[PDB]
Amino acid sequence: SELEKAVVALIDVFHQYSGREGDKHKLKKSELKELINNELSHFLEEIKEQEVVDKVMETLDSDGDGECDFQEFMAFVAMITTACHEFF
Amino acid sequence: SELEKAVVALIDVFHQYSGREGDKHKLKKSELKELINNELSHFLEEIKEQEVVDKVMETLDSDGDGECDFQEFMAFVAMITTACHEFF
Ligand SMILES: [Ca+2]
Ligand SMILES: [Ca+2]
Ligand SMILES: [Ca+2]
Ligand SMILES: [Ca+2]
Repeated sequence: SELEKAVVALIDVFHQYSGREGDKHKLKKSELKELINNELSHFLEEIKEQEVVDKVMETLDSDGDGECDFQEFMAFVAMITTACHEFF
Repeated sequence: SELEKAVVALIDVFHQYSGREGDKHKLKKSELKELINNELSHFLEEIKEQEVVDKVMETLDSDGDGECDFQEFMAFVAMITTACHEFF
């Protein structure tokens, strides 16, 4: 279904970015930045300042290890989806 | 992008089921049941017993109003996505 296909797109997109550097199952700041700029260009403003990257990661990083793991990424998708929902 | 398209599929699918009866922005038990059986047939077992529907709703209904609103639905998608992630 469309729902099942959206679930796999979430996993696919996370894995495309998390495996580029260092830990293959987590997003460090540079991976998280490219995911936003390449895949969220219609919803979010392009990130160019280091301070914005730093702030986004602080916001998402719940277990405070400095990286975004798959749960924290899902919390981010929820925030974006919810915001979109509410706009419309 | 594939990510942006998965975000809109989440909103689209929720709205297809939440607007069938009563409150148009929430899922009551009968809407939640048909969403599962029609759209999650590859990941979840078909729901046939009332007790299973009741249990799923209790689990998802955080604000305890007996219905699944768009936030609680997003918490459900996270649980399914996460489970899929972990299986593989
Ligand atoms: Ca990584
Ligand atoms: Ca973390
Ligand atoms: Ca409804
Ligand atoms: Ca509720």
